[PDB]
Formats: sequence, structure tokens, C-alpha cells
Amino acid sequence: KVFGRCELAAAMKRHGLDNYRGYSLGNWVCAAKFESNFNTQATNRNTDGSTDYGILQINSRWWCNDGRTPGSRNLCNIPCSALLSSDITASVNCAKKIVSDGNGMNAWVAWRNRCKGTDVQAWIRGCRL
Ligand SMILES: [Cl-]
Ligand SMILES: [Cl-]
Ligand code: NA
Repeated sequence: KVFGRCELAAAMKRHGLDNYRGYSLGNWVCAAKFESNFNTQATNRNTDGSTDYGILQINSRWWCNDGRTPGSRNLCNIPCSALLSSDITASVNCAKKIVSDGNGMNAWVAWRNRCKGTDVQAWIRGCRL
């Protein structure tokens, strides 16, 4: 499923990302945009053999099991495919675990590179929340 920008902002809030660990909703929306273009089914192979999945491109090296990332962990205790669902519950929950891991959203390199330091409020501007 490919969400609309305001559609994704509302769902992320309903799912509690709003100011989670101090990250306002616009940070999350911004990250989702650049990681997956708002597409729950997005996947990309990393040069190390791991793969990123879903709207926030969560990695199989650490967070989910996809059965083909040797020596990896499954910290979110979920199969990576659950991160590709129209239902963003597993991606949201696993994202909360990641942002809580001590480096916050810097875990998302694309957030650090394209959102951090910018006016992220623009991502939820216009949206009824
Ligand atoms: Cl594996
Ligand atoms: Cl932080
Ligand atoms: Na894994």
C-alpha cells in the first residue's frame, strides 16, 4: 500500500509515533517519504546482504527475520514480511524499539541526511490530525 502524505501522518499518529521519544510526527513522515516513498511494500538489498523492508525500511541485519541474512538478529521478534503489510502495526512497533535503542532517529541515515535540521513540520502541514 502506498499512503498519501496526510493519510500516513494520521495513521502514524493513531499508531502513536506523535512525539514518540520526542520525535514529532513530521520527522516520521519525512523519514517515510525518503525511505520508501510511503510504500509499505518497498524493499532494498543493502550491500552487506541484509535487506530493508517497509515504510521505514527496517533492516534484517538486526530487527526482523527474513531467513537469508546470515549472522543476523531479530530484535523486533517478527518476520520481515510483516513489515510490508497495509497494516503498519509491525513497522510502527519495531520503529519504536529502534528509536529507543539510544541513537534515536539517527538510526535512519536518510532521516539524518534529509530531515534532521530541516523544517519537518512542512510534512504534516495541511493535514487534519
Ligand atoms: Cl536470517
Ligand atoms: Cl533522541
Ligand atoms: Na535478521
